[PDB]
Amino acid sequence: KIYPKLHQMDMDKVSRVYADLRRESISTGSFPITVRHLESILRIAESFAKMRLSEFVSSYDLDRAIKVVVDSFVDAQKVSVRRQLRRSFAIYTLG
Amino acid sequence: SVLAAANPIYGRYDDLKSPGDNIDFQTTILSRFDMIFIVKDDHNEERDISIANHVINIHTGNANAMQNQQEENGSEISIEKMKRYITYCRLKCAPRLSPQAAEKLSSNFVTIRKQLLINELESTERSSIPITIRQLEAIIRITESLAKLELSPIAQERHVDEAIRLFQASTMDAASQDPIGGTSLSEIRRFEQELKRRLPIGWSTSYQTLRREFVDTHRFSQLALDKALYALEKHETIQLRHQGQNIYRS
Amino acid sequence: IQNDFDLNTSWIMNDSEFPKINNSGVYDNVVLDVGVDNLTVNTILTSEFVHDAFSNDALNVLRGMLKEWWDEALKENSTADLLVNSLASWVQNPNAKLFDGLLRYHVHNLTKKALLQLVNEFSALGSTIVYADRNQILIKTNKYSPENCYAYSQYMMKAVRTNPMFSYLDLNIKRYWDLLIWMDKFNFSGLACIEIEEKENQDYTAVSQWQLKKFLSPIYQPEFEDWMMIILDSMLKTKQSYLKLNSVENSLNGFSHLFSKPLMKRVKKLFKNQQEFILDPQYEADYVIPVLPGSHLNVKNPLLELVKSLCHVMLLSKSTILEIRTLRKELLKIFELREFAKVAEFKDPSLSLVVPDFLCEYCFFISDIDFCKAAPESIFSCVRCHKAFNQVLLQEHLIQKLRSDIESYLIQDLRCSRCHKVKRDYMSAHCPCAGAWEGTLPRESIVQKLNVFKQVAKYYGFDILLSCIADL
Amino acid sequence: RDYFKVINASQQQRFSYNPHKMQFIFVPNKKQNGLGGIAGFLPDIEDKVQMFLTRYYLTNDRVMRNENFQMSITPIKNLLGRDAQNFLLLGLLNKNFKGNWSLEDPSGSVEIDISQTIPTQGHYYVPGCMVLVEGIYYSVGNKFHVTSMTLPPGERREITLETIGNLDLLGIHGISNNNFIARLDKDLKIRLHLLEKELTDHKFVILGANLFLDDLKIMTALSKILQKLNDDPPTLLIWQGSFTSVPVFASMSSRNISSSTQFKNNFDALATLLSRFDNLTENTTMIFIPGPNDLWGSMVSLGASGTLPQDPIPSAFTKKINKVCKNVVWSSNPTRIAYLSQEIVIFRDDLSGRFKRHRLEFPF
Ligand SMILES: [Zn+2]
Ligand SMILES: [Zn+2]
Repeated sequence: KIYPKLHQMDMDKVSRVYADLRRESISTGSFPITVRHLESILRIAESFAKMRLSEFVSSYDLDRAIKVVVDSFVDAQKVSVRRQLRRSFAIYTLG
Repeated sequence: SVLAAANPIYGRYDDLKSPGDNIDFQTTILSRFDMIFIVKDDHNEERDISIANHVINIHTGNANAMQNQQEENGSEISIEKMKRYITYCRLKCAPRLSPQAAEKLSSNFVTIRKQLLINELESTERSSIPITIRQLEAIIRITESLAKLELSPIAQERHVDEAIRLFQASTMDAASQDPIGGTSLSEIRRFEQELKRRLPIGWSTSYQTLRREFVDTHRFSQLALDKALYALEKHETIQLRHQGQNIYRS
Repeated sequence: IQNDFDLNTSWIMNDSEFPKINNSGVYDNVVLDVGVDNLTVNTILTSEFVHDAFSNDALNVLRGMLKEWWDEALKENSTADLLVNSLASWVQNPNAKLFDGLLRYHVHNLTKKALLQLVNEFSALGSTIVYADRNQILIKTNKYSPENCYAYSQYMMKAVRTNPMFSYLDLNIKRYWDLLIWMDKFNFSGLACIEIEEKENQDYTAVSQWQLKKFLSPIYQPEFEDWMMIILDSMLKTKQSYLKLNSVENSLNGFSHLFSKPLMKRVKKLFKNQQEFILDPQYEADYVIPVLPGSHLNVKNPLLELVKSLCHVMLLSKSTILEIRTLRKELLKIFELREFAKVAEFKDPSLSLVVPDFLCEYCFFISDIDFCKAAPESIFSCVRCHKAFNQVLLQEHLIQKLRSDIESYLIQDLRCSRCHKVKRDYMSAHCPCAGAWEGTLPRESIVQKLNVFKQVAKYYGFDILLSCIADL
Repeated sequence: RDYFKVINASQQQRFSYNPHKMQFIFVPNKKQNGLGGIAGFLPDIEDKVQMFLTRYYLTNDRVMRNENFQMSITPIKNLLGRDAQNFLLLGLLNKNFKGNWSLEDPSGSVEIDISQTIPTQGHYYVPGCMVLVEGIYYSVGNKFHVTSMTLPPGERREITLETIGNLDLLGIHGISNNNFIARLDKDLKIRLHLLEKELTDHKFVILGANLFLDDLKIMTALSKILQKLNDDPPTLLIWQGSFTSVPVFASMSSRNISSSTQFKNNFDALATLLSRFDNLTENTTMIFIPGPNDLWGSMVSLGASGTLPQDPIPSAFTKKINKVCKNVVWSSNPTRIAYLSQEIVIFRDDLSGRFKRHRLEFPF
């Protein structure tokens, strides 16, 4: 029954995060990031909205989704750069 | 008509790898095709910002409005009207060439054939994307299809130039892209020492004088130009300005 | 042949800009403010195929001339000293006979190379370059107390002087910085001591030079200065506490905890008062946005720019970024805005228009001058001597700069779109590959430059420059 | 006299050209339809791309209209596949990036050969000029072995006009615009016959170049000329050449008179010298033409050659001549005046040395 809707979300935060993920990545490492992951972030946000039986996506759900995606990306690198990337990406998921 | 989508070996194109072993299609099958487009991914963060904004807006919450205005200001037409227009044009028109267009086509074909021979002679292996008479027929058909858009009985230079531009794009993107594939390099080090030794930062020399001196020595003309444009491509401390005469060292 | 126009010559006359280095940030370490003198003479004395080369025979001749000049000036000769002082002004000035642009370009290039070599030498030991210029160099010292940098600074100066390349440099130390908040030449604040003394605690005087404060509403500038003083005092207190205890540095970590709640309450009161008294007719005097040459930002709510500046000055720490971001988000929650909105992004409220190498005959002193960012009572007077400049010379040099800009734009080259190769055909539709030509110099840049020329000519009384523009 | 005008290069009407239709096309003036509040005089990027195309198009049309040529020329690019055959071509003769002489065409470019070239004497073969080339192509390299070079011929005013009727390019009776095109030939003979009478009374006199307003000898000579010219004032008096013997630029001395102030002072004396010649001032109009090293050019070129469409003398430095004399006009370096049936172009610069120094050499 529940179909969430997506209106009041930050355009610039998500766009800048996608730009940052396009940076580093293949330009420094090997994991591929494409436009599919932006839609994945949106889908995870909609799923988190679904879990509350809510018809509209709030900001906290977007924060949870972006935290999950950033953590999953950063926790799959070498041990030489993991701490550096962890402190580099800490500005998007302050909470 | 066949519209085919395919992926190269190893996923991404891997430009550092030779173009010969990134595509597994034989020469015969590629000849029948006449528009080969290699779409590569790139990162500069401005196109990335634009694409992110485009997708974020195209989420159904907003696009459902904006596209409507495209049908209200007359900037675009609906799909069914386009279908009617294409079937009408297919039924009615069938354009034809002109002698000036034929001469331009012949000259362009000879030029591209000679450039292909030059690239093959430098590379010393057979090109993975061939150029044959089928490509000339292809360019002719592209010109005729372009003339067919406006229901013009006769095809002229205005369509031929755009067709030649499209073929140049689809050729320089795939066939003639990095033909070198990355005397050997012993001279390469030997040259690069001489420029640093004899040409300091901020000064410049004429192209003709450097070419003259290095053809006078063992370097010769062919070796100089390739790494000249390579060091320009490196762009760390070599800049071109004022046509092809001022070799500025940045 | 010299009367004929040529591309290389026209490029070598008008490339007179001197680059500089500026690394923003907050430093809890001691910083040495030094000055370099007689750089050009040292550069001259120290150190076929290439067509832009100046005749080395004349260069060696003048080097020997200057060497005997220096030797004679050493042995009690006022005339030789004065002539050596005027040598640089002779080199720059084209009105003097026997002038050549190639020699001037060669000298300038050698001076730039010497300056970068000096920077490299200063970077060999433990040091950090904060700012660099032809006249001023700021160097970060690894130590923490100014009293412990006496022999350190003296030994560094001695080692620099003893080097054969820098034998003729004169180095003077002006100020010692206990704690610095550096973001730009015209925008810094910190605590400084003139010269460290013995057995006595040094006299510390705080300075606050912020041209950014001039772009605020006449009612929020007292708040700006008060809060800046408060935060600087808090930073001093926390650094002193950390030092007394013994990319992270616990000298500053944890300084915003002292004033966060009072700042929040003050921002709430300011917002309420602005909401109540913004549309009143008699209270509209203090909310009028000032206009100053080089300004290009059109803004509505002054409190937003007040808090944006108060947060951007904080954001220079580069080590306590998370705390500053949390405080910024909390401040933005007072407004009905969000963290990553465009309206909540700080920019530079002023443009830049710099005239390079303005000469003071009373000093033979060479420095740039910024017509937009620099405050008055300094455009019209020399930096060292307090002698008034001649105004028609300033206006004439501005006209020269504008005309040179127009010519440089008109003489630009064309670059392809997809590949960045240069156009090598006198006439062709487009690149052999896909893509159309574009110019190296965009139109919007020169349009904005002409706009800032209009603003500058309107702020001061410059009739000749106005007539110069009107003739176009 | 009336019914004549003097126009500069800034206000000249803009007419483009199109090869495929072979007509001149009016272009709207950016001054009239555009705003121009801040910066409207800056040309856009593609103008430098199209300028050589337009020049080549006009030259090719002029060549094709010739009586002799009805033999046919061939494009450069069509020379790729054939050899051992003679051809006729024309294009920009210049130097390539390598350092050899080449011919450029809207289609392509080739390399030239000069070792056995016999020219048509009486022509200054300078790089950058269109030349008709005859020779044999060889595919061993890319060498076009030339046997003769000749500049394209010319045409007269009447035949040039009649192809476009009698267009009002320098239109004094009427002007054209984007909406429509105009023409007129009925009043031309009337104006010709009007010119045939009272033409001796309507005399105009021109002086030499580089007249300096600083030395005493030139002022004495000018006074001697003016005392002779006062009794019989001409119609148009044209002052041409550089009015200051030293180029004006930045002044680095604050102890003596600045260059701009001295330049202003040089014209204030002319206002005094015109006070004793009220007949010439009252009955004759003044024309001033900038030279190589006036205020605007020498400001950046420092007395050397530079941009050709020079701005007129600035109004801030001629605030007394316009009040002393009732008719003074400042024009650009190229200026156009339109009489009743005559059009005049004045072009002040050096040509002999420019053509002599850069003359291309022919082995013999
Ligand atoms: Zn001074
Ligand atoms: Zn290109």
